[PDB]
Amino acid sequence: MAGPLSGLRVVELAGIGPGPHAAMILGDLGADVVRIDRPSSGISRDAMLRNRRIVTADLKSDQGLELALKLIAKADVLIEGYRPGVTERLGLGPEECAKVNDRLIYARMTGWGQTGPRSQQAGHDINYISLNGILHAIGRGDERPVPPLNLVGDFGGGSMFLLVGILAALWERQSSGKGQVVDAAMVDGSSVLIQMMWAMRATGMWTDTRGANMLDGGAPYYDTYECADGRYVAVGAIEPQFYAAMLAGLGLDAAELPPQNDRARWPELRALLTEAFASHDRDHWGAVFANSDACVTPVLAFGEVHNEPHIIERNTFYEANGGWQPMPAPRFSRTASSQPRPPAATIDIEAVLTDWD
Amino acid sequence: MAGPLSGLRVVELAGIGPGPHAAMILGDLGADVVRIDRPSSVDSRDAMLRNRRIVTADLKSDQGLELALKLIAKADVLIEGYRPGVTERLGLGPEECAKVNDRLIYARMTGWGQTGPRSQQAGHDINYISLNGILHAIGRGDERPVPPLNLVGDFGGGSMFLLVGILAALWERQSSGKGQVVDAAMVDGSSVLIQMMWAMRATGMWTDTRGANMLDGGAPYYDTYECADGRYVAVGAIEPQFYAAMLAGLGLDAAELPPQNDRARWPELRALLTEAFASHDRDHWGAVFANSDACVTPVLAFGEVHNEPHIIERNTFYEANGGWQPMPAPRFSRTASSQPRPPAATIDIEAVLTDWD
Ligand SMILES: CCCCCCCCCC(=O)SCCNC(=O)CCNC(=O)[C@H](O)C(C)(C)COP(=O)(O)OP(=O)(O)OC[C@H]1O[C@@H](n2cnc3c(N)ncnc32)[C@H](O)[C@@H]1OP(=O)(O)O
Ligand SMILES: CCCCCCCCCC(=O)SCCNC(=O)CCNC(=O)[C@H](O)C(C)(C)COP(=O)(O)OP(=O)(O)OC[C@H]1O[C@@H](n2cnc3c(N)ncnc32)[C@H](O)[C@@H]1OP(=O)(O)O
Repeated sequence: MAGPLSGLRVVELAGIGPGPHAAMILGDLGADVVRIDRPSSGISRDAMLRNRRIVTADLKSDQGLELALKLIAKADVLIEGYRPGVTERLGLGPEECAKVNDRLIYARMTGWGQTGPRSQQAGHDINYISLNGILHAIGRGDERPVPPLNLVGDFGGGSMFLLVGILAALWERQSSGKGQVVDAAMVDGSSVLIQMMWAMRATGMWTDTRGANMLDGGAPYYDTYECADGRYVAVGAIEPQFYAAMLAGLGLDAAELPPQNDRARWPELRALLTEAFASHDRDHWGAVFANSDACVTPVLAFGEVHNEPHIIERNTFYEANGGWQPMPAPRFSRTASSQPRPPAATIDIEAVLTDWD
Repeated sequence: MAGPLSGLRVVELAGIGPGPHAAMILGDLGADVVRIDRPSSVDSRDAMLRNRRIVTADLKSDQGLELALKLIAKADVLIEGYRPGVTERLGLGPEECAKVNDRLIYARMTGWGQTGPRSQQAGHDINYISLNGILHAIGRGDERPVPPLNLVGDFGGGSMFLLVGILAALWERQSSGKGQVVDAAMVDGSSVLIQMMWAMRATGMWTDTRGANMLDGGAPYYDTYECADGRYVAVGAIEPQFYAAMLAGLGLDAAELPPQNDRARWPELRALLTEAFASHDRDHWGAVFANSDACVTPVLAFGEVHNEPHIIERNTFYEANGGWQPMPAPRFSRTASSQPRPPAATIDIEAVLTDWD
């Protein structure tokens, strides 16, 4: 198994959203990932289950439980993404696991956390980010907030903090001999993910008004613009020098414009930039600003990404199954990840135990 | 120093965006983090620079270069986020560091990658997520894409993958006795962050049309709703049992609505939910649905977060310098993080070498 995490052993209790994602990235980086699902559920067609061995096991039977504790005893990391109390009642809780393996990294992935008034409340991404200020800050000012898919609570503020916790605990274990419990709550991870805004708010550089900020779409130089063909470019020319280069490429004389950061005149600046970008198509601007520091890029739909030179040449994607999927990230000079293995048809939990003795 | 990364030594070549966020988190979890800025910037209110020692050094000079190469010699990790070729030309490239410390994790944080046609273009978050299909997918169907702040490219798809690569490489160094180069590019990280959508596209369960999918605001049961007071709730009632609980709380009989997943009749369903949510204020809905699985939560503004019971009790935030800031994530049972230390005055680079033996 290729990658920096070769020989890491991971048991994943099947859930949804962050847990599977974290487990995927471990697999991607060459960890040995065994996913316990329930027998009620051919080859699974969710490519988020790549780089896994899938076993079934009724964890409510005494046999399925025992079989599971046998895996966990042979493993470095356990991931679970159920409401609190769930693993405990299965007899798979942190304390039961410590009995069969005091070295285990016990990784708990929730939205709301392990305790507290909301800890038994069902939820999805959109809910975890509603409570901590994040969702309110996203979208245009004249409109209701828009969910940034499930990228911020589940993955960015969720799976990724679970991973940072699993791997920091493994480092700590190198010196202590011992495992421990990682409590990764989406409401917490996503708040750290957005620490920059909390910092900026303290220094009066961010307001709670939606659509009135440097990075939320309010700044005319950090937003998308519609082009003559109805497609879009993104402009991100925060630095004055990059901003100047953008104006020149648009054909606009800086002298006739309001200042870049005179916020009172932003509506006026935006009207001028809107008219300029609308006068040619997306691909024209892509060509004009190639090799430039103007921070102007075409906004590609998923279906066009495979045709973009910079994407093709770094192999950010590989072809699979129905189509393209992202190659592992990040990349390693010496112990390079390899292409993911497709979702690996159900194997028998005994076989795995033989393999791991 | 409290936390799982106690004893980890980190050298950070001062930059912007992901690199400082990654460095912040390492420090958050107990790492000993030393930040080399240029003296050209000598004065900090940026609470992203918490858990840090700051030092000055003209790396263009001979003395600067040598003092930096000494710190790097005595450290586990180097973080840099300059364009490719910068550290090489400065004499702090991977090869030069390898000659003074072959245990070093050499962590390279860019947007576009170390090579390829865009590898030298300036950019920010909005640029990196524009090329890989992400930005096009965010926002309402009848409007241009809206940036999800800088959450998806800088942090979730940037710093967080940097952290995972650093920590994965540290694990690997337990076997090999050798460091390596981590190449974290925001266009790759963010692509893995959205792997779900790439999977779902392959199986026909996600389209390239903005605002017409399950998780982008197109589903009436996964979206925000405006209330009587002009504030908002979030609805995330994906599973039919949670949807049913929401309907009951709204006072709508299932028998009068279209089916939850009859997409052709989503216009009607949205109209019905819209009218219902509009009939009371946010805080009313917050009360009705506390302790429910209805997946309905108030959309709070930053400024209101500190009064939410569940946030207070879990101490998701701490006070510092006229404003709240997030506590470290995730959480650790045995080697818990401590409250971050604020930015300090600059320290002498000699005194750091002295302290580090
Ligand atoms: C691909 C297209 C589909 C769309 C994807 C969905 C959207 C993306 C996800 C997000 O946006 S994050 C959303 C999920 N939130 C979390 O994961 C936070 C923590 N988890 C939860 O809050 C709950 O797991 C959740 C609300 C998601 C679902 O609640 P359930 O009540 O279905 O499950 P719960 O976690 O409470 O318990 C699972 C049950 O399965 C049982 N179980 C688990 N594995 C088993 C096994 N192998 N055999 C037998 N039983 C098993 C477990 O024993 C337990 O039984 P109990 O009835 O005794 O409590
Ligand atoms: C701080 C204000 C508020 C923050 C708002 C912005 C936050 C949002 C951030 C985002 O959305 S991600 C944006 C950043 N993108 C990246 O970080 C990807 C990789 N970095 C880059 O693409 C470039 O660094 C960047 C476009 C951000 C800036 O380009 P520059 O052309 O200013 O720097 P470049 O990387 O080429 O080189 C850095 C320079 O500093 C010099 N340098 C650095 N540390 C030095 C030192 N200590 N002493 C002397 N010289 C030093 C280095 O020599 C070199 O100068 P020279 O070309 O003149 O040699």
